[PDB]
Amino acid sequence: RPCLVCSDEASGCHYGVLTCGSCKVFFKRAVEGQHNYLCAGRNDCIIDKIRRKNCPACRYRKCLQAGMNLEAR
Amino acid sequence: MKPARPCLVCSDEASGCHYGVLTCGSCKVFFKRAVEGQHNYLCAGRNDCIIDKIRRKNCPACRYRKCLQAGMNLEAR
DNA sequence: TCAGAACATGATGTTCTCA
DNA sequence: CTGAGAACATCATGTTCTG
Ligand SMILES: [Zn+2]
Ligand SMILES: [Zn+2]
Ligand SMILES: [Zn+2]
Ligand SMILES: [Zn+2]
Repeated sequence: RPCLVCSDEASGCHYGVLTCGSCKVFFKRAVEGQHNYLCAGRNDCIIDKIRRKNCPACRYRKCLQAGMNLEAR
Repeated sequence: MKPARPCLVCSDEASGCHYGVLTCGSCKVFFKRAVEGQHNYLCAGRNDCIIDKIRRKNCPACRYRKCLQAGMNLEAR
């Protein structure tokens, strides 16, 4: 489906998996970024176009479960 | 030290009744901010999200419910 | 075809008015 | 010594523009 991460309209395979424009950046900034993403549920959040801004911990955990690589070095 | 009573909404050390109940400076502006502008938030979970000082940004759909449950209101005239 | 500058914003806290 | 509302100054995600 479009964005095997947020179900929004994907722009094309990004970092290895089909994603929207947003998802691209999120996963770039998440990875190269000092963070402490903490979920406020049970690590099972729904993630769509709208519901995505909500939980970063799960969304990133999604930009990890479904391939999405930065690739070594 | 520095524990001046937890926000009835989130948990952060609040500061004086705001819009009806003990809330932080954060929650104060949120509840004023959540009512005026168009919002219609969407909870990304099972409508029971923790709203402590950290995760309070995560789900404003629940924090609002928390405000509406702590009886927050603009009072009126 | 896809990267990431880069320009959009958006959302949020913490002051600092004031009465 | 209140308890509100600017308006700051801060982040966080989204869009277009660039190779
Ligand atoms: Zn996406
Ligand atoms: Zn989550
Ligand atoms: Zn609070
Ligand atoms: Zn929620």
